[PDB]
Amino acid sequence: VPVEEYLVHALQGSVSSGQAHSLASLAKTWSDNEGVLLTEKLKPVDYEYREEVHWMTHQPRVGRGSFGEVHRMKDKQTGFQCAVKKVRLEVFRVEELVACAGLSSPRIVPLYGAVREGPWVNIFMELLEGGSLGQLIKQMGCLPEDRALYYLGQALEGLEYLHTRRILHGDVKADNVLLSSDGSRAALCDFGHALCLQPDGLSLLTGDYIPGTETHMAPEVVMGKPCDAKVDIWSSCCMMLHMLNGCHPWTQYFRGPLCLKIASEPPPIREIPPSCAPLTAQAIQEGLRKEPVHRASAMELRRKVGKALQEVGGLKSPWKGEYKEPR
Ligand SMILES: NC(=O)c1ccc2c(n1)-c1sccc1CCO2
Repeated sequence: VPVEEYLVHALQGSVSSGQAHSLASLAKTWSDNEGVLLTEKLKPVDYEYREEVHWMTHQPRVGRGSFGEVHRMKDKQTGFQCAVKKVRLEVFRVEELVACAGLSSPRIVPLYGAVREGPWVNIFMELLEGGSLGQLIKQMGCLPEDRALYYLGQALEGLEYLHTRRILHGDVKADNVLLSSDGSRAALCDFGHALCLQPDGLSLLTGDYIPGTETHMAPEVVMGKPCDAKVDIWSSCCMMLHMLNGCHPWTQYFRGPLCLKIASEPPPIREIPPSCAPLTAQAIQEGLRKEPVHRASAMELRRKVGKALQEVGGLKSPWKGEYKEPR
């Protein structure tokens, strides 16, 4: 599409306020200061939006996310607080912005814009004051069954929304589910591993791709086989096990590579706690089928998990409350 050219050149070299579609087109050229901000509350100043000039990170800089790359920040002009994820330009994948720009769902963290500055791509988004589901598991040890189901339910609604639009999330895990301040709303974040799937519907380990979290990789990812939206379902069920047990599946002592065991061993259904209700155990098993064609889709599993939650009397347990011992 060469008539983008003229629009994209107008965007280049500048930070502007604009719409999602413009950000996506600019981001395709990211393989000094430029980008698009999608909300009123972040404003460029004279064609620029520069760290520690127009926006500032919180003063004791601590960092969340796997690489401590996510920070709380404040626009200096407006005072509005939000989150920024820093990504190294040389590793930036176009899909991180092309897949999520223009999505609108309460199960997906809102994108506020992205700005390139030197060797950084700064991705701005809503600051969810409840923190991540990963932080919650760490803080509480492990989650009771009803709360685990509730959050898996919401993640699956997010995945239905993405899969319907031919978007594979690619790193579904507790760390990438963010929570409102009261714990009642969960939403998917981090599209660094996302992939746009073909019309047909249904490769991964080729070209510019960056693999997800290893303990959560489906067998077909690890075997180099063709990959589709079912990869996310496997991955969400490894998250469920993490919620219930307080640790990732496949964690336990062994030397040598874990990717071999995921290929060769049976699925980690033995880690399902014996005290789970039967529909909870059944659902996790249907999401953890080794062959993607035998695995539940997002829609199917979402219905089942909603039923499982009703089967245990609905969401009753406290938001935070009491430490539960893992293992
Ligand atoms: N936006 C927030 O409030 C927020 C808080 C904590 C986070 C994150 N986001 C993100 S964004 C992309 C990845 C991650 C990893 C989890 O750490």
